[PDB]
Amino acid sequence: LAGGSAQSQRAPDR
Amino acid sequence: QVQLQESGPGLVKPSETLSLTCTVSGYSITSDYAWNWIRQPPGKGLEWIGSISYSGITGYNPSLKSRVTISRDTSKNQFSLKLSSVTAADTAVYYCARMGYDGLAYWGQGTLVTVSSASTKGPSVFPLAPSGGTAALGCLVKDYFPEPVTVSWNSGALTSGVHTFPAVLQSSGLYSLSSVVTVPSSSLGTQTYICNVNHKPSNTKVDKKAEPKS
Amino acid sequence: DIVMTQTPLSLSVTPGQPASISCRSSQSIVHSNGNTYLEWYLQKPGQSPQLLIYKVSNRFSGVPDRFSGSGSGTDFTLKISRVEAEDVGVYYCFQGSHVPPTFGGGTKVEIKRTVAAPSVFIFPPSDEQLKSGTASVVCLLNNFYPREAKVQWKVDNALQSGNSQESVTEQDSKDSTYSLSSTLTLSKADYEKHKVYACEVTHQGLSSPVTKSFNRGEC
Repeated sequence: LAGGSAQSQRAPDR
Repeated sequence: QVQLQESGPGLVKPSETLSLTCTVSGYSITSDYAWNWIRQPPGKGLEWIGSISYSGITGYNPSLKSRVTISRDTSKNQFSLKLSSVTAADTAVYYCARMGYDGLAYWGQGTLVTVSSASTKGPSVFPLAPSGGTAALGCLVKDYFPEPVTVSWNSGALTSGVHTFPAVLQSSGLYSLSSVVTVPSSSLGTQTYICNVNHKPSNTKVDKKAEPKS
Repeated sequence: DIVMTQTPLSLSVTPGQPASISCRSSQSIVHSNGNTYLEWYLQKPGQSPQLLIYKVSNRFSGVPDRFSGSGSGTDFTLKISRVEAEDVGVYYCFQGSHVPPTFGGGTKVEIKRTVAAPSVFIFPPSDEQLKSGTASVVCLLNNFYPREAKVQWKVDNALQSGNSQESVTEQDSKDSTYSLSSTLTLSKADYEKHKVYACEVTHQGLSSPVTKSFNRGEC
């Protein structure tokens, strides 16, 4: 469940 | 400039553990982003192996999870891949890549790992000697294992008219490839044509002149 | 896992004309945060993949250009509005919405163009190679289109089977032609037994088959 694009960066995506 | 650079190509025996590193420059691995491994087996498409985040969190392809380990070595700004119990099915080009919300914007150059018990063997390099007008000449790079070999001409000075063909596996189980270039007959001439051949797996460099025979 | 199915498998397109590639996903690739992590890459011959589009329709360049991405849910399209020689390679869609991230099988894009007949060259084996008891004879077919080409080796009028191998370059990103290399391998003993070595080439270029040859020993 790690490894997705949504998890890739420190700040949340908008 | 963000740049990613995988370790070098070569052999791993079946049942052993494939081991690769990616060294990152122009950016710290712990600043942000996720640091991916992706492979492409010969003539097939791209498979995601897994990643490690800026914060050390790892994610794995469920199909590969029990054989895969990924880590970071922040002291060298590197991240690594180990893939255990390999077979021929794990022979592939392995890529490292940086992922963000906005894509895999940066990739390493790709490193071919061949899974075989066979021995490393370095190439021999033979000239291909040179309407109206334009002559052709080249080098034959023979009897090497595993891939890849790289070829340049006149130390990268000559790139126009160069064709470096895909290698073929000969009946011996060793590779053979040719590299050619078309040039003006008249230069044939005042001008030295030399092929630069590099085989990293065996640490071999050879330069051969492609001269017109007498 | 999410299967990404690309259609078609390959495309031939005349320079300046548009192309369209479809990517369908076996399940939605809308993520819980609302975003759709659908991306397109191009992998040019012998290179790493390069990102073209992210989040469905955002261009990597950041500016209006020939690549356009559209779609939603399970159905996506890449359009290339005016294909150029340089665009040739394999295109992949990719989803990073659900673990594991998965790519499509790829769509190979080639440039449709007019016939070009090959230039043919033959190369005898080097004296250096001969020292070692094997002889390679090489025939080069240069800069031709389409890819389909037939190369026959003849040694003293005998067609050779099962002792040659050939390789073809990828479509050149400039002129959109192919090149082809063929190697005949003999023992030195067999090479020295014979006289006339020829490669005979047939191609849509050529209302007559082109033969290049040499006689072992003339200099």
